[PDB]
Amino acid sequence: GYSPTLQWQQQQVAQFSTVRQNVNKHRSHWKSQQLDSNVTMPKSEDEEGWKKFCLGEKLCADGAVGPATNESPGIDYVQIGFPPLLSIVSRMNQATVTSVLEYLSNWFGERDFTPELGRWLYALLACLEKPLLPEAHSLIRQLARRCSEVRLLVDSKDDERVPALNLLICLVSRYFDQRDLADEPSLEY
Amino acid sequence: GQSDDSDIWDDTALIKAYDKAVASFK
Repeated sequence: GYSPTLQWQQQQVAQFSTVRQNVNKHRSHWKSQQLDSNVTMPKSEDEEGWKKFCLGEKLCADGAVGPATNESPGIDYVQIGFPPLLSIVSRMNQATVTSVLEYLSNWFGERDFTPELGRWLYALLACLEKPLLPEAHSLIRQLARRCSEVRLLVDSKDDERVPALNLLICLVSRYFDQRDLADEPSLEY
Repeated sequence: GQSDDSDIWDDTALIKAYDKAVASFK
């Protein structure tokens, strides 16, 4: 069923609808307490606070090689920082993360794509609701196109990540209905 | 009681979704 890949395609997007259901369940639980349980939002006028607080500085220090992770063995929450959660995200506006997107693009590095952001990438879609502003539609188009550059660099199409990457692109085209990125055949004459 | 409920249901559900999508290759 190389041609009919719709079956697998549904599973990817299908998960997105499911994710929203989970949020509703925790809505009642969070309502039982205010934003103070474990969420500190730096003043709005301090844009620097949002970028650092939300993405933390641990990314800069990196943690995966081994000793880098244990670069602060004292407690736990401190050497872990504040990770993204429903409570943190629930208070964040759709527009707030949108502006923060500009800073992310600045890193550029072409060949760079830091798979670390991917974990974060999913949160952005969950934070987007209602119709996307004209500007919002344009930006999502920008990041998807850049990814294509990585494929050219890859020596072998049968790589190992390519399959996941292929599925990832399909998600954007159907969910947002952006037929512009959709891989249409040939109109079938 | 003290009442400290909040982790009753894996709130990390969002995190789990990350591995499944990427894992989609095995």
